[PDB]
Amino acid sequence: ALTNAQILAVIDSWEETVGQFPVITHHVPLGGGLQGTLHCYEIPLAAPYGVGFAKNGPTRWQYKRTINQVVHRWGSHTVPFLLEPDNINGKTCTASHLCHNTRCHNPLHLCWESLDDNKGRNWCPGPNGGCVHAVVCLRQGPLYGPGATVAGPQQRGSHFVV
Amino acid sequence: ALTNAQILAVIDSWEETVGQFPVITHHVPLGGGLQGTLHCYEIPLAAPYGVGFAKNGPTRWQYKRTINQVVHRWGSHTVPFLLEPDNINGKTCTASHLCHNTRCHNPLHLCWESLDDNKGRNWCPGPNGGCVHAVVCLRQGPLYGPGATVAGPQQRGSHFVV
DNA sequence: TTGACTCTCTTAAGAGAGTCA
DNA sequence: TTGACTCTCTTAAGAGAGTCA
Ligand SMILES: [Mg+2]
Ligand SMILES: [Mg+2]
Ligand SMILES: [Zn+2]
Ligand SMILES: [Zn+2]
Ligand SMILES: [Zn+2]
Ligand SMILES: [Zn+2]
Repeated sequence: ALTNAQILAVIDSWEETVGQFPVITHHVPLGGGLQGTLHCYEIPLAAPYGVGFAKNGPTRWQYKRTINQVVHRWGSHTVPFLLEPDNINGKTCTASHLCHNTRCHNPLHLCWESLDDNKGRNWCPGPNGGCVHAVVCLRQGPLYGPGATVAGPQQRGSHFVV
Repeated sequence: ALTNAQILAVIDSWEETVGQFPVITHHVPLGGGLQGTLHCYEIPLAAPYGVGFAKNGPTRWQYKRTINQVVHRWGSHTVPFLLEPDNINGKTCTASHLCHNTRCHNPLHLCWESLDDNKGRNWCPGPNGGCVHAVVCLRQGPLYGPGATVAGPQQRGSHFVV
């Protein structure tokens, strides 16, 4: 809600509830042929999810609290960042999973960045493979690799140069 | 159905027409602090665009030919790949700009790959910076770099471990 | 047959808000 | 007040199809 105290109270209540989610150990590529372990705090697959939580999409949830007798609601991963600017260079800030695990609500696996920065982590070589993200990746992106391109650049005649 | 010969004729007329688009010289990062040059064949900003071409969106065009009284139409960047498979690993193939210049129709700047592979090139370090794409990038992706993350992983209490 | 417009759709990383009990 | 559902939206890489003369 409006006051800093009320916002801290929201974050604290969210942390307490999420802190009781099941802790799931995930072994992940780090890049450079190395592997690490992440501890994700995973929201349940079906109701009940936890106090204040409700599912608005297949992998979308919202956190809800009643403050000043009114309902205040946020995207479930946005709550750690309620005291942060909501935009950067005119682009909306988004909650961004460093563990690439949407059910995870561990705030140590979340950052707050443009949707472009968010997406780009999917292809990052990872913290041991050359990640240059200023807020460092926790793992190699799930889509990192050579790709599966069907056809490369080509011409039939002689009209073009690279 | 169009025969192989008719499809080749479509590709050839498309190449003829695109080859008359203005050729614009761009200096681009290759990764590793090196600079290179790309020569883009850029569709005009406004009508007329060239024989067979029409704009269906701000940065979307289509190519149209009428063959034996039947109107055929294709996405304007898909024509080089009409003799290729249209899907791979269960995913639709998409025209993918290696030059990241949507107006460019240079087929030496295009490849044919999944939308995920396509998107991921935006963050690639480039052919001189560590590109691992099997069909190699022509330049460092425009979004490569440290990013502009507003807030990193953080907790107010002690409920979580990474 | 052709040009120049019009409209909506897909994907996978993210969102806001309403209807009931 | 709290829970459990419903709906559509945003973005930036890509698409398909209709109307009229
Ligand atoms: Mg993400
Ligand atoms: Mg692209
Ligand atoms: Zn996690
Ligand atoms: Zn990274
Ligand atoms: Zn180009
Ligand atoms: Zn690459």
